[PDB]
Amino acid sequence: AVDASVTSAIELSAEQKERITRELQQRYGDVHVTYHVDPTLIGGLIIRVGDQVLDNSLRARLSAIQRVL
Amino acid sequence: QPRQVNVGTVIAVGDGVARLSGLDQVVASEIVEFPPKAGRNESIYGIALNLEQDSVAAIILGDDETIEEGDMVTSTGRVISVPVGQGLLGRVVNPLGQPIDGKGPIVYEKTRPIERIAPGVITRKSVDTPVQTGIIAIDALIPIGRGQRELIIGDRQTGKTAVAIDTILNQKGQGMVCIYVAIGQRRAQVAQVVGTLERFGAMEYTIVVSATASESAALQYIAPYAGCAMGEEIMENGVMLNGQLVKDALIVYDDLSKHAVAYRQVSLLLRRPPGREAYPGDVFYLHSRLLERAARLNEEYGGGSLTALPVIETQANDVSAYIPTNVISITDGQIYLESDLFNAGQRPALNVGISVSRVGGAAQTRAMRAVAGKLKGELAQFRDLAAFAQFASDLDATTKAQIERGQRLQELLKQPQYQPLPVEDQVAVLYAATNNYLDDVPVPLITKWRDDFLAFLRTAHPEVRKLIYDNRLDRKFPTPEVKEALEAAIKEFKATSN
Amino acid sequence: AKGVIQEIIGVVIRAKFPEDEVPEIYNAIEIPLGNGDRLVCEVQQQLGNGVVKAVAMGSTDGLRRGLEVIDTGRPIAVPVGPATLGRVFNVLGDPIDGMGPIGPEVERRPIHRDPPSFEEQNTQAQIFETGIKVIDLIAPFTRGGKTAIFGGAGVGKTVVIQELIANIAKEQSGFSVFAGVGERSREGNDLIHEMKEARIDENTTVFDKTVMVFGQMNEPPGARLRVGLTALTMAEYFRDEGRDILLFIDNIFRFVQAGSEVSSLLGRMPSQVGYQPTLGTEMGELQERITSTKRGSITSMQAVYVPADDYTDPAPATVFSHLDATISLERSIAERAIFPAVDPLASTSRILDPNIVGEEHYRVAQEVKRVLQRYKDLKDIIAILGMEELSDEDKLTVQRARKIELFFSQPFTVAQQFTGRPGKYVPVKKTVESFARLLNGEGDHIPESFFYMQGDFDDVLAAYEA
Amino acid sequence: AKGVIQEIIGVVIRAKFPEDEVPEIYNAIEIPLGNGDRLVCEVQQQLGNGVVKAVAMGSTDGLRRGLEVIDTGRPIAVPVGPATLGRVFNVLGDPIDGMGPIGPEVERRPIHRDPPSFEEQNTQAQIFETGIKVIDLIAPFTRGGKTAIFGGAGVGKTVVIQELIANIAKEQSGFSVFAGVGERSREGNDLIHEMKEARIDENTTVFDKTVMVFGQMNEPPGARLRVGLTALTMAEYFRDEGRDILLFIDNIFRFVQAGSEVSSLLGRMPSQVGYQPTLGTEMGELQERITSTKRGSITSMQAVYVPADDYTDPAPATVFSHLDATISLERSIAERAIFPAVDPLASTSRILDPNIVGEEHYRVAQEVKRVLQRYKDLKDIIAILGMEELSDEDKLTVQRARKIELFFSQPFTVAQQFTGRPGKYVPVKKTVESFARLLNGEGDHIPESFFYMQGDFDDVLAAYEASQ
Amino acid sequence: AQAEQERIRMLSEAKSQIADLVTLTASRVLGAELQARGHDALIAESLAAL
Ligand SMILES: Nc1ncnc2c1ncn2[C@@H]1O[C@H](COP(=O)(O)OP(=O)(O)OP(=O)(O)O)[C@@H](O)[C@H]1O
Ligand SMILES: Nc1ncnc2c1ncn2[C@@H]1O[C@H](COP(=O)(O)OP(=O)(O)O)[C@@H](O)[C@H]1O
Ligand SMILES: Nc1ncnc2c1ncn2[C@@H]1O[C@H](COP(=O)(O)OP(=O)(O)O)[C@@H](O)[C@H]1O
Ligand SMILES: [Mg+2]
Ligand SMILES: [Mg+2]
Repeated sequence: AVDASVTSAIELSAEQKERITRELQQRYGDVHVTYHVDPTLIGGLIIRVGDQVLDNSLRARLSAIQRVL
Repeated sequence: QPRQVNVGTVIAVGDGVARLSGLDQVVASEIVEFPPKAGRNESIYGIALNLEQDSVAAIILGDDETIEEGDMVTSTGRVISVPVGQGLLGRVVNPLGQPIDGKGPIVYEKTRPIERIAPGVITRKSVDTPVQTGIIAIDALIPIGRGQRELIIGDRQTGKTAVAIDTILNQKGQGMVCIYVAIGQRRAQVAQVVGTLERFGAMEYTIVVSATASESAALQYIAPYAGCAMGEEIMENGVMLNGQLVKDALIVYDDLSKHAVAYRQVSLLLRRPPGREAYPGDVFYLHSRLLERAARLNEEYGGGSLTALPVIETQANDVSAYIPTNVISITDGQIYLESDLFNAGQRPALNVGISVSRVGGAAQTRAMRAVAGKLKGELAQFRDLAAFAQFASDLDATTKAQIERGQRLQELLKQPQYQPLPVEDQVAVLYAATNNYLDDVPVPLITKWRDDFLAFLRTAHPEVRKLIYDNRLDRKFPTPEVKEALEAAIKEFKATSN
Repeated sequence: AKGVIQEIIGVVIRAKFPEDEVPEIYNAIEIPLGNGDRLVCEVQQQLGNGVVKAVAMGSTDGLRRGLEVIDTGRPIAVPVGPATLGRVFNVLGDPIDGMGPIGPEVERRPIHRDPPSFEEQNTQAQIFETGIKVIDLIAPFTRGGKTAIFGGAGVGKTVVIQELIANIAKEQSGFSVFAGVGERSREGNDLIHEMKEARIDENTTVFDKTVMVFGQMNEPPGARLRVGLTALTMAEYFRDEGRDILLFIDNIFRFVQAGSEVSSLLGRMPSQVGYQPTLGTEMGELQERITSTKRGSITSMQAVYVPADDYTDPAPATVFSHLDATISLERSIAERAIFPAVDPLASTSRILDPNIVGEEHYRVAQEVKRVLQRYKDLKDIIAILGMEELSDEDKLTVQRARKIELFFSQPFTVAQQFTGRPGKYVPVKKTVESFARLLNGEGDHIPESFFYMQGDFDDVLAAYEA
Repeated sequence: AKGVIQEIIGVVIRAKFPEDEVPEIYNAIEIPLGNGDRLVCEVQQQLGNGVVKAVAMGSTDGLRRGLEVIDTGRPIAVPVGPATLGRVFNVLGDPIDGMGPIGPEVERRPIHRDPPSFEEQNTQAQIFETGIKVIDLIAPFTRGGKTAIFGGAGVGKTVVIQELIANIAKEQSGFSVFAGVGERSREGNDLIHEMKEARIDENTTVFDKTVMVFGQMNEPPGARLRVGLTALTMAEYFRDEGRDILLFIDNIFRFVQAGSEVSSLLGRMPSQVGYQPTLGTEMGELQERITSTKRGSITSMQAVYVPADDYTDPAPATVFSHLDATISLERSIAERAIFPAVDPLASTSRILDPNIVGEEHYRVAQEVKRVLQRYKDLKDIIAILGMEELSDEDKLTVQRARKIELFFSQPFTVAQQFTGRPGKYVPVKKTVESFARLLNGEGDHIPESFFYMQGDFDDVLAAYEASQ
Repeated sequence: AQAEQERIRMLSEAKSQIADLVTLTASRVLGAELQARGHDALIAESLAAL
C-alpha cells in the first residue's frame, strides 16, 4: 500500500517515472517510489508495493533455464 | 506468466539466522529465497522456523555473510524437498540434493519432501528378514532386522563408523540400498568414507548425504531428514539394482549427537527457551520424527523396508546424558561400543552384556537362531563369572569350564576390519564352537583357527557352504544332510591341521 | 468462538480470540486445514487479552499467521462406549486403524475429569488373578491398584504386559485399555495388533475385547502427554458401568518425558534436573483416576524404563510414590532364558500379607524368598569353592532354589513367536499349591531342566514321567 | 560509511550506519581513535536501523559513545605471498617485527574464505616420522593430515610442539606457518624465535621459511578469535600453489574461549558450560580450512588445552572429531615424570592400519595397547591388594606394562634443561623394533628403572650392561 | 558398468554445458536486442499490467 519500488535495467524513464508514480495510486493511495538500475538485470519488470512483487523479465528467463535443466 | 509472490525485507541477520519482517501468509517450514542481488549471483535459501508476530526468523541454508539488512526475500510456497530416485545411487549430495562429488548433475524425476509423517500405524509388518551385518557379534547376539532402528552408541573413537561401514559393505548382493548420512562430519572424513566404499565397490548401491562441519547449522539440521526421504522412496517405490527391483533401504546417520548439537545451535540462535543441557524442548521430538520413519511396510503397502542405524558418541561413556537417553528410548536396539574393550583386543568392541536388540531372533535366519542361543547363554554365564577367571585359582572344572568356553567364544567374536563374513560362514563357525569341536584349541589361536577353517571351507568344500546357505531358513536347521558334511568338514579340518 | 493464530514457534501455537470468547484452560482449538482434516491443539495457558498458548498435538508444518481457529468449548472429547471397543485410536480419539470412523451417535466425554472422591475409595483389597506364577506369588497384583514393571531394555516389560492382556482377556472375562504413551510404531502398532489378533477366544479375538490408544513417539510432546488421559477416559467409561477394567500404560517414563518436553516448550522454569515444575501433580492427575470405586475399579499395570539402574530418576521416583506393587525385571535373569525375567527379591507388593492373599499364600511366598536369598549367598560360594558337596544341607537348599528359579519361567502365549511353545496359564491357587509341594520335597528326585518352562508342578511331573 | 558508536559492551561495539550504507556481516569497520592509529573492528551481526554489532579486536577501553566509525567495505584483508615468509604478523596482518610494513603490491586476501569443496579433498595419507617413540608408535602422524595434542595445564603440550618443530622443521621441503593463539608471549613466541633463527637448514634459517601470526593471550578476545583465520589465510596461499606447508596452531582452545567471551558479550544465549551456541559452526569454519587438498598439502599439528584435566569439555569434545591423529596428555603421567606424558590408551590415529604403517608396526602398537589395557584393568587390584595375588601371566604383563610406560619417556633436545640427558631422535623403525623386542620377552630381566628417558632398546641394553 | 556410467555422466555434463551455454549466449543476444531497440512501451505495459 506504501513504500513502493520499481527497478529496471534502463533507468531515467523521465515522464514514465512520473506516470508510474501517479498510476501506482490504483491500490489505496500515496506511494513512495524508489528506482534502481541493477545492470545484471536484463529487463525491468520488478514492481513492489507493500508485501507483494511482480517480475517476469529475469524470471521468464529463470523459468526457461529451470525448464531446460 | 507473471504472478504476485509475497515478499518481506530482512531486518536483522546474525549468526546464520535472518529476521524477515513482513512475510504474511508464509507456512511454518517454507523455503524463503533471498533472490540474487549485486555481489551475489545465486540464491541463498532459508527455512522459516519461527513464525512470530511482525517477524519471521528463518535459518539460512548456506553462508549468511552475503545476506544484508534490507534485502528482499520471496516466500516460495514449496516446502523443503530433495531430488530422489534411481539417479542418486553412488552420488555424494548435500542435504538439498545438489551433488558435491563433481560427477555431474543428479538425474531425477521425483522430489519427495523431507519432514514427512511416519509411514503409518497398520501399514507396517513384523520385522522378519535379517540385515546381515557381516560381524559375528552383531549378527549372532544383537541381530538387526530389515526395518529396525538399531543405535550404535559409544565413546569418541571406538568403531561406530567402522561398524556402520562394514554393515554397508556387507550388503553387496543382499538387495539393499544403503544410505550414509554425514552430519557435522569433517569433509576429509566423508572423503575417507567415500574412498573406502569405492574401493570395495560399495558405491554402486550407496547414497552419501553429507552436511559437514563448516556448512551452516541449518543444512546439518535437515541433513538426516534428507536421505531419510531417499530411503523412504526406495522402500516405497524401489530402485533397480543389479537388475532386481530393490525395495529395502538402510540409512546410517553418521552422528545424531552432532545433529542434536546443530539443532541446539539453531534453536538458541532463534532464542527459543532452552531445556536440559541447553538443548531445545523438542529434540526428542526431532529424533523421533526422524527415526519413526524407518519401518517395514506390509505387503499391502509394497512390502519394502527402511532400516536406520543411528550413531551417537558419548562423553566419557556417559550413557545417561540427554541425547543418548533420548535415542536409546527411541530406537529398537542398542549396540554399545567401549574403549576398554576396544583396547583389550575385542576389535568390534561391542559390549554384549548391555547391547540389546528387541527384535531378537525374528531378525535372524533360522540357522542363526538355532546356533546362537547356546552362544548367548554361555557368554552370559562367562560374563557372570568374571573375577574367578582372572585371579581365583581354586576353581573346579565347572566354573573353569565356563570360563574356558566363554573365552573361546569371545575370541571367536574378535574380527578384523573390512572382512565381513556371510551368514553361512558365521553359522559354520558358531556350530563348530558350540558343539565342542573347538574345545582343544588354545585361547590365543582361535582367531587364526577361525580364519583357517574359513579358508578351508572356501577352498576344500564349497558344497557345504552352498548346502548351509540353501537351507538356512528351515525350522530345524541341523538337518542330517547338513549335520553330515559339516561335522565331517570340521573333523577333516581338525585332523589335517594341528 | 473464532480467533486467529498469532505465533507458531515449533509445536506451540499462540492464538488470539475475542475478549469475551477466550477458550478455557484445556479446551481444544481445532485449527482447520484444507481437505477437512484439522489440527486439534490443546490450550495450556490463558495470557494477556484474549491470547491463548496451546500445544500443537500435530505437525504445524502447514500453518500461517492468520489461520482461523475453531474453539470447541470443551476439552478434547474422545469416543466412549461399546463402539470404542476393539479399535485403535490416537490421543484425539480419532481411530488410526483401517476401519471406518466412529459415528456421531457414540458418546464423547472430556479427556480431563476429576478423580473419585475420598469417600468413594474402596479400601477392600483383594488379589487380581494374573496367570503368571512369579507375579501371582512374589508380587501379587491388586484389584484397582497400580503395579509397575521396572527394568532396562530386552527385559520383557512390553511382552509381560502383552501376556497380561491376553491371559486376563482369555481366561477371565476382562476388558482392557492399552495406553501407548510414547509408543514405538514397530512395537506398539504391528506387534500388539498382530499378537492380539492371533490370541483368539471362541469365535472372538483378544483384539476385539480391548481398546488401544497409541500416542506414538513421532507425535509431538502434547499427544504423548495426553494419550494417557485419553486411555483413562476410555477405561473410566466402562468402570462407571460397573465392569472391572484393566488399564495398561506402556512406559510411563515416556509420559514423564513428554511432560518435561511440554513444560520446557511452554517457557516454564525448569525444576530439579531440567524436568517440569508440575511433575508430581501431572503424575497425580493421571494416577489418581486409577482406583477402586464402589461401583467398579480400574486396575492398572504400568511399565517403567529405568535408565541404567538409576531409580533416583524422576519418573521411577514419582511412579514409586504412586504404586501399590512393584515388579523388577533384570537383564541377567533374562539372558539365562528365564524369560518372565522377574527378580523374586526386589519385587514387592502390599497385598502380600497373610490377611489378604491367605495364610498359605503368605507362608509359601515368604519361604521361596528366604530359600532364594540363601542361594544368592551360596550360588557364589559354590562358584568359588569348586565344591558343590561341601554343604551339610545347603546343597539341598541350593538344589531346591535352582529348581524354584527355573520354575518361575513360564511359556507365554504371546511369546510363541520367540520360543514356539504353547502358552500356559497358571491360576494362583495352582501356583501356591505347586510351590508348596516343591518346598515340601516332591520337587526332589527330578533333575533340572524339567522345571524350565512348565505351568504347574503337575506339568513338571508329567514331563518327568514321560 | 561514516557511522557512529551507539554502545560499547566490552569488546563488542554497536555502531549505527546510514540505512543504505550498512556494512556486510564480516566487513572491517574502523574507529579513528585519534593519534593517527585506528581500531579495526569486525562486524558480526547486522541489527535494525543500520545498527551493527562489531568485535573490537583491540583495547577499546578509551573510546566514547558517538565516535565516528568508518566502514572499509571489505573484510579484514591480510597480506599473502613470499613477502610474508620470515615475518611476524598481527591478527590484522600488520607486521609487528622490527622490519618495515608490507608494501601495497603484495596481494591482500580476506581472512573469511570458504573451505575447500568435497571434490578438492586429498585422501592420500602416509606416516610422518617425528622421532618421538610414543607418538610414532601409538598415534603415527600423517603427512598432510590434521593432528592435535590434548592436555591440561602442566602437561607438556608446548614442549612436545617445540621438540616437534626442532625435529621436522629442518627437512621441510616447503614452508611452514606457526599460530600460537592465546599462548604465553614468553614461550609461545620470542623463545621460539630464538630456536627458529638458531636452526639453519641450508644458508637459511627455519625462521626464513616460516610465517608467524601470534595474537597472544595478552590480547583482547577479538584478536585471539580471528588470529587463527589470519594464519590459515597466510598458509592457504602456499598450499594452493603446491608448496607443502607445516601448520602449527597453539591451544585451539583459546580460539574457542575467545569465541565464547565474544559470544557472551554479543548477547547470544550460552550453550552447555557458558559456551557460545555457535561452537560447532565456528570450530568447523576454522578447521575445514585446515585440509590438504589436491593442489597442495598442509601437515597441521595443533595443540589443545582442556579446562583443568576435563576431556568432556565442549571445546576439546568438538576438536576430537576434526582430527586424523589424536594425542592425549595426562596429568597423572606427567606427575610421574614420564614427561612425554602421552596416554597410549587415549591416543589413536587413522593411519594405524597395517596397509599404511606396516604389519609389524600395527601388531606391535596393538599389543602395546592390549598390554596397557590389562594394566589399567588390574590397576585397583594392584593398588589395594598387591602384585602377588595376580596370576603368573598377569604379573608378567603388569611388569611389562610398567616397563612400557617407563619406555615411552624420551629426552628431548628442547627439554634438555629439565632432564640433563641429551635429546634422542628415535626413528619409527627403531621404535617398532624396540617395542617388539620388549614384548617378545627380551629385557624382562632388566629392572624397570633402566627404561626411563632412553632412546631405542639398544640404549637400554647398553645402560644395563654398564650397570652390570 | 562404470564405463557406461561415466559415459552417461559425460552425456549429462554435455547436456548441462549446452543448456547453460544456450542461456549464456542468449544473454548477449537479449542484451544487444534491448540495447538498440530498447524504446518499447511493452515493458511499461507489463509494469501496468499486474
Ligand atoms: N576391527 C576394527 N573395528 C573397528 N575399528 C577398527 C578395527 N581395527 C582397527 N580399527 C580402527 O579403530 C578406529 C575406529 O574408529 P572409526 O573411524 O570407526 O570411528 P569411531 O570410533 O566411531 O569414531 P569417530 O568417527 O568419532 O572418530 C579406526 O582407527 C579404525 O581404523
Ligand atoms: N517369553 C518372553 N517374554 C518376554 N520377553 C521375551 C520372551 N521371549 C523372548 N523375549 C525377548 O523380549 C523381547 C521383547 O522385549 P520387550 O518386553 O518388548 O521390551 P523391553 O526391553 O522394554 O522389556 C523379545 O524381542 C525377545 O528378545
Ligand atoms: N621431554 C621433557 N622432559 C622433561 N620435562 C618436560 C618434557 N616435556 C615437558 N616437560 C615439562 O612440562 C613443562 C612445560 O609444559 P608446557 O609444554 O608448557 O605445557 P603447557 O603449554 O600446557 O603449559 C615443563 O615444566 C617441563 O618440566
Ligand atoms: Mg565416525
Ligand atoms: Mg517396551
